Amino acid sequence: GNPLVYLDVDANGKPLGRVVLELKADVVPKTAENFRALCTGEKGFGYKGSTFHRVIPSFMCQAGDFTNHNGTGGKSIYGSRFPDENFTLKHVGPGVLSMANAGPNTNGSQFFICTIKTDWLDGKHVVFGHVIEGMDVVKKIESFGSKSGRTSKKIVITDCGQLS
Ligand SMILES: CSCC[C@H](NC(=O)NCc1ccc(N)cc1)C(=O)N1CCC[C@@H]1c1ccccc1SC
Repeated sequence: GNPLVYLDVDANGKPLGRVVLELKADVVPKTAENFRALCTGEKGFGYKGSTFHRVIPSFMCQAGDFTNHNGTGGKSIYGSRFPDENFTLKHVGPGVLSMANAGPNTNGSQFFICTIKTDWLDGKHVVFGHVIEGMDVVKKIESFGSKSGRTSKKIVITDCGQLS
């Protein structure tokens, strides 16, 4: 079946809880595998210890820049960047998990969790999963964002891994 992975999140050192994500390996196997392996840290690098660096209320929460911590960095398990696999899944509503990018075919490790339907991103960002449990945690993260994307607390992925 499709992998289940988790992110445990703190804000200013206080635990917020766990977000559990289903990765749609049935539809986007290459994109799902990249995220799965970055969660386990099995290639020697990954998301553990990195931050949600850009959070915009009523839009999305963005994370995954584990090299530069500012939205310029990250890398995939395949190389620095990899192509857009497909655009089959859509940004249907809150809880969608999608790849951040710097234009066509520039996927690395940065990702976002939507807090609304972001249909204008369909065909531009590769959707590859959804939140199974922990939308309450995502809403807490959202509450620490701002229009500029700057967070009012330091939001850290303290642990992550694979459940099944
Ligand atoms: C129009 S701004 C460029 C798109 C933007 N990119 C980045 O935040 N960071 C650049 C980046 C660099 C390397 C990699 N691998 C991934 C992303 C991005 O992926 N996203 C995901 C949702 C939040 C943000 C975004 C998308 C569309 C419109 C606005 C925004 S944020 C104001």
